[PDB]
Amino acid sequence: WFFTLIIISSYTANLAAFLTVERMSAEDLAKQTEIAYGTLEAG
Amino acid sequence: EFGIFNSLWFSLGAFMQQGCDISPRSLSGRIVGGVW
Repeated sequence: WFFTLIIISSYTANLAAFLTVERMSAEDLAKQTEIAYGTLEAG
Repeated sequence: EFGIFNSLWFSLGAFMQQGCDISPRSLSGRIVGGVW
């Protein structure tokens, strides 16, 4: 019963946080490296 | 049927919202169950 009580509460609490969070530049492009950026050649 | 071992079992079961195989029948027992 104790394992069930903690796990069910964890599922409800984490889902509430999950739903709450989503409800709430050139420098940026230069700092990161996940997105590749290019230009036209001979332009 | 509310012996000392059964009373501890009912109090534990009530606290975890799992119910129990017995329930109080007297007024004194139901007052304790209500506040618990």
